[PDB]
Amino acid sequence: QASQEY
Amino acid sequence: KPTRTLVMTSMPSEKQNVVIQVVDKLKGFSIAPDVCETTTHVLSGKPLRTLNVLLGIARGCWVLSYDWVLWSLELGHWISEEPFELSHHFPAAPLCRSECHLSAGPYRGTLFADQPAMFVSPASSPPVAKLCELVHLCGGRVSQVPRQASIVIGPYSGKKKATVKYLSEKWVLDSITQHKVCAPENYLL
Repeated sequence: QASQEY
Repeated sequence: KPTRTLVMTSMPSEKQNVVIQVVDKLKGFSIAPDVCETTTHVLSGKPLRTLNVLLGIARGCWVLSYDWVLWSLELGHWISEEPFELSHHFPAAPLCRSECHLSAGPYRGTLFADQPAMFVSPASSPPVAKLCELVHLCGGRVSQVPRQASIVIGPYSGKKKATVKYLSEKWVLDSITQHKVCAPENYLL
């Protein structure tokens, strides 16, 4: 799973 | 035992394997799961504004393309970072890195040095402690309670006060990324 984009 | 860490962010697993292998061959870094006080280099697989990119800018790290690792492996040594900076996506990255490198003593940004104290909602996204860290590292002042602040960042269920700006977390992040204090009007809650 990916690190959240902000 | 290297005193600096490198962090991967938005990195597909097969690229992480390569970075890990390259660091095993060229040495010079430990790999850390997330940006911390020892971090000098942040490697992004896709130029997404992740928390690690943000923290990377706030600390004045190299925020680099994955290709830096590929070239370094080919030449058998860690090469100059400048050509691989992700400045198009994150204009503040090379700016904060330049200033960090000039610093005598621990580096601290000044982007927020003329802002009043800010209270960060405990319900914020990105999470409160990290968002406070970002505000502090970029030269801002962090309040522990809402009465202390003229600026309140994120979800807030207290009674609103007339001379306080209630802004989304994005105000902080867009400011950091551009190295401009963004206009509050566009970020009002």
